[PDB]
Amino acid sequence: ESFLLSKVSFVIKKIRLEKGMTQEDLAYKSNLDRTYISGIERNSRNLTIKSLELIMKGLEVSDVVFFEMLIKEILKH
Amino acid sequence: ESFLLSKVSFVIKKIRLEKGMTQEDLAYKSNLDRTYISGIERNSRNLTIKSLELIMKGLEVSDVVFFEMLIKEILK
Amino acid sequence: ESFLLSKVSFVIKKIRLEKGMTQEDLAYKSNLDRTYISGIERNSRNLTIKSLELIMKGLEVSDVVFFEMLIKEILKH
Amino acid sequence: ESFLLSKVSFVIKKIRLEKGMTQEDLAYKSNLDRTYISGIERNSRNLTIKSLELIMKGLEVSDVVFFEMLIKEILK
DNA sequence: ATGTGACTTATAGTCCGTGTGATTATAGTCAACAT
DNA sequence: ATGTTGACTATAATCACACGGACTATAAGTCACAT
Ligand SMILES: [Mg+2]
Ligand SMILES: [Mg+2]
Repeated sequence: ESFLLSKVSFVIKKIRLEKGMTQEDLAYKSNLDRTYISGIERNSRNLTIKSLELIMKGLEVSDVVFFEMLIKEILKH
Repeated sequence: ESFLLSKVSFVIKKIRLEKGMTQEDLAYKSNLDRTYISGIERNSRNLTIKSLELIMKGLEVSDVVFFEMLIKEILK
Repeated sequence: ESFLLSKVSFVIKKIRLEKGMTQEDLAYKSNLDRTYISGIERNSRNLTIKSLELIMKGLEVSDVVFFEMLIKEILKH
Repeated sequence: ESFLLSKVSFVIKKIRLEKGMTQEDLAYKSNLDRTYISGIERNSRNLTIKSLELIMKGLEVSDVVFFEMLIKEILK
């Protein structure tokens, strides 16, 4: 569907595994539904900047380093 | 409101201006509503990635250039 | 399958709803997985007395009270 | 160990005796292993409901009578 | 008769994830009138 | 030109649940040898 979305959803998962988190921890720490974290990674889903922020806080990661990894993923072949 | 959401909006407005675009024209170029655009720039909207993407295409700016800028703006 | 199991299964759910609990709450307080609580109610799984005991403690109900409702459900038409 | 588990077992042993059965015979009647039964009666086993059901069949006691008894036993 | 121990094998119970209908909050989109 | 106020309607986001596969702990079932 959307170019950027699958990149965002890819990076959320990448970080989540890097930090040895599971989906449902992240769902807690991000103060969003269990199934939403799944749905974001699983398919992609069209999240909101506010929701993205919540997830970033949950990944225990800064806006900045998130976007830095976002850029790197976009740039790949 | 949100810090990120504010910086996003600021960035959208910044790029629109360094390109000498009007809102009217930013909305024409991305096929969204001008009041919608207005709203974002006065930070009254919490856009989705999809919408953000349409706005980048309307600004004629790559995702990467946008985020490069968004990062810099984020750091005061 | 087993006669007693689906009865035990039924009564666990009945109580759980009577107390306005959700599976999530229950598996919570029973310190079992929410998958297992679902599994039990769903497909009448074959639990252990120890696990049943945990569920009773989770339902905030006593041995006695449970077995009294168990007897009732068995007796029904 | 568990409180319930001990009284299940106690009950199983109680009924086997009130009937005049040996373990050997409770095992035969319920098509289970004798050491299996001995284990339960010394309370070294944590039955599943299914197993309990087989032991009730062997004792020839309905679920209801078993639980009526277990309750009474439970209340000291 | 019953009670051990110790040793496989079935399965109970765990852990992480997928996929889904139904409801609620809210973004997406477009009016009217402002300046 | 841009701002703001309501609106309607799509959909983001929530909530309670089912379902699967893979792995770990342990109950199920059977030996040998006590007594
Ligand atoms: Mg719009
Ligand atoms: Mg056995």
